Amino acid sequence: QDLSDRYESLNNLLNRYSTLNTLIKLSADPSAINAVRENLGASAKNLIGDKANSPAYQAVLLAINAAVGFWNVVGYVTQCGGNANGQKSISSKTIFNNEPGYRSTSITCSLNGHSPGYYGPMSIENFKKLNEAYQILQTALKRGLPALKENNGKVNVTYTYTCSGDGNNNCSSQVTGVNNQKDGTKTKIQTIDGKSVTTTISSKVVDSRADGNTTGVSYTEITNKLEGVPDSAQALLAQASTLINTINNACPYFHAPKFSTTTGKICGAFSEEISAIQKMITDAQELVNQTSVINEHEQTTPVGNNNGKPFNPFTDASFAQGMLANASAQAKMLNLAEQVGQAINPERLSGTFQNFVKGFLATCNNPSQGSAPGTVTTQTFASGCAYVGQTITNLKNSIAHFGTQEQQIQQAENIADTLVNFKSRYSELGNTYNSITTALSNIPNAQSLQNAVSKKNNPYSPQGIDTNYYLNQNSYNQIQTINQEL
Repeated sequence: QDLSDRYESLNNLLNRYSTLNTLIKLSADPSAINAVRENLGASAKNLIGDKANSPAYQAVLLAINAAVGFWNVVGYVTQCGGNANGQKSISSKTIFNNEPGYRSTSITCSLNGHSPGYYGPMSIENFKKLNEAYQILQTALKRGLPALKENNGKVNVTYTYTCSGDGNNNCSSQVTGVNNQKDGTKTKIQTIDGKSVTTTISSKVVDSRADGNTTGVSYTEITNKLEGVPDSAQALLAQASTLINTINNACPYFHAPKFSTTTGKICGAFSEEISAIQKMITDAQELVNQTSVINEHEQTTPVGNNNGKPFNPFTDASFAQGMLANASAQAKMLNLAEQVGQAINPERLSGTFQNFVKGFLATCNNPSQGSAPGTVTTQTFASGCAYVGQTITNLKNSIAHFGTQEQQIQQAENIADTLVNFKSRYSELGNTYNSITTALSNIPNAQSLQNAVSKKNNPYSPQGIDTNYYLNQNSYNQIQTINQEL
């Protein structure tokens, strides 16, 4: 029906006009602009300062927890071994402590006679990288991640591994840097995400014939102590990225609710899962990058002239570019947070990926009130043990409860946009008036509805707003009825 598409289009334009009219009025009133600025500063505080209630916080935590939890699921089946520099070995057993091994709190790398590499055992050089990122993330998680505003917190992280078997060179002087492998230390300054961290490495050899040594073989124990490791969102996301990308780059052989595939290469059988976790990390990294835009454009100073001069939007609005940047960056943090959520939420997935997330990644086999984050037990293997299911919930609920601020963010965006482009938006209001005036002349027997909009010149405006635009409410209500009837 022609006449019905007419009335619909007219109703929609009248609504548009009315909203644009209001936006122009708001943008010329410092008391309204100040209330919206105050709201914008308070939402920024919430996003960057809060934890439980911040979708930004929840999204970062979720990206990190997914990467740790992915390793706790698949680590026990992933093959590793060999000697230094990625060389095959004859009899090298290298054990990494506080790792989610098969019925163990260590992972044993003991694949002899095959060269490490793609579709083979992970090299010890790569396992070391993976294990250091893992231990940093688990220590940080156990203690609790700080609010996004707190970018200078520090944590100390200690871990140990052992080497046994004839010819194992993975704990030798040359590899570790100690003066003496039997009883030795080395301290250095290590760079972690651009920060200087003090690293202490210690080496000792435990003889098969030493007291308390119930293994009956002799072995080297390496301890690594990192002091002052950054625990910012940015830094922890970089560790998560190293964890996942090391797994992907090494693409190791594995052999094993059950997995869809029980032998293969990790980057093949778990490619869908890796894909999601890389995207989650990357979106969280971009979310955290918005923080500096928000922090650069503070909303604390009231606007308008403080001496007597009426506010002129054409000339008194140089704050608006900062306000638009702030509001847009908050909008973007919200959108990205939701994208991190949607990548992993089992409600949105199907097939083997849904099963991987519900039956493995989002559960914890640890005995209990649940175990604390960052805990590795002899049962961890095959389950995420990283609060993944609860963090998915907490991210959903923080986004739904951020609706108040989400509206305030949009209001600030619209108003700062209008200010930045005031001449052009004021001109669009007039062009929307012209389009309406045209549509009204092309509806039949509508002689009485021609007043639906009107305007008046005001050459005296102290604000340069020389045309006042009006909506006749009776004509509008009549038009709204006709349109409902079709």
